[PDB]
Amino acid sequence: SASFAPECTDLKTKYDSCFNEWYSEKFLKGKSVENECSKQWYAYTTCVNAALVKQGIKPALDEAREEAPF
Amino acid sequence: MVLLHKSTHIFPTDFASVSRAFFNRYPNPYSPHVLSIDTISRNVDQEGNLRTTRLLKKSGKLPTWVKPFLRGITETWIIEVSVVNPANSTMKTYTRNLDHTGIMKVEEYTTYQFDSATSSTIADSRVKFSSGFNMGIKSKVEDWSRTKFDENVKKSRMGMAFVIQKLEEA
Ligand SMILES: CCCCCCCCCCCCCCCC(=O)OC[C@H](COP(=O)(O)O)OC(=O)CCCCCCCCCCCCCCC
Repeated sequence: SASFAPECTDLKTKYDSCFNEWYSEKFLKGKSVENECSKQWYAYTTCVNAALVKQGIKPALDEAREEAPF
Repeated sequence: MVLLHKSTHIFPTDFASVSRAFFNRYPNPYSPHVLSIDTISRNVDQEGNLRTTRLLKKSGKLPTWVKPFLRGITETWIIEVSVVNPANSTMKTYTRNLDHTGIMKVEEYTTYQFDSATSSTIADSRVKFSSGFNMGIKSKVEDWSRTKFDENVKKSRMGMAFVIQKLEEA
């Protein structure tokens, strides 16, 4: 499963793997709400945001993130 | 013009399997046009619900008849917003295209709800197609919308079923 920015893909995988364990084994079992994946998350999201800055879509994404569909 | 479509599907497995499948749906062989997906934000909120925004890139192609009206569109960005409520076993999801919205906006709400009396997760979908840019002839755009809705209904549920399986088989 690739990131839209290829330099972020291996970082995404590591974050996704950590989240997947946390989600199944902790969140759904009501055993945690802490960010136990913060290391993998902040590394990944740093790589993504650096990439998004140069992306034409960024303003449309920023707007979309303010809306509340639910 | 606004066109609303609806569908329902039942997955005969538990909430944890469906909601996990949703977060891990890509890649699968039923969605070959999804080039990438990224998580943009994720946090647990005030009420203990999981809030996730993701960004997908998808390739595509316009039908030939729209050639004199529309230029070549071959890629689209899609936002995907979801809320998981573990106390209720509910997952709400929303998607829409981020670009080409002046030509056509396609919005989808899909809710996954576990029903314990039947030990199944029911998926209700509603999809709205909206456009104020009238290109081309209305009934052909409508046909396109029905075709697209039906294709997505099947791709979505086949992909989900594929991934639920693969995770079941470890
Ligand atoms: C004839 C004129 C046409 C004009 C063309 C204008 C170009 C822009 C149109 C692109 C709009 C597409 C974005 C729509 C976003 C949206 O609302 O929701 C639909 C989105 C994408 O829509 P599209 O497949 O139509 O591009 O769902 C996807 O993410 C699809 C990814 C590939 C298939 C995987 C299956 C998952 C589908 C959804 C899962 C949810 C569960 C329940 C489903 C029943």
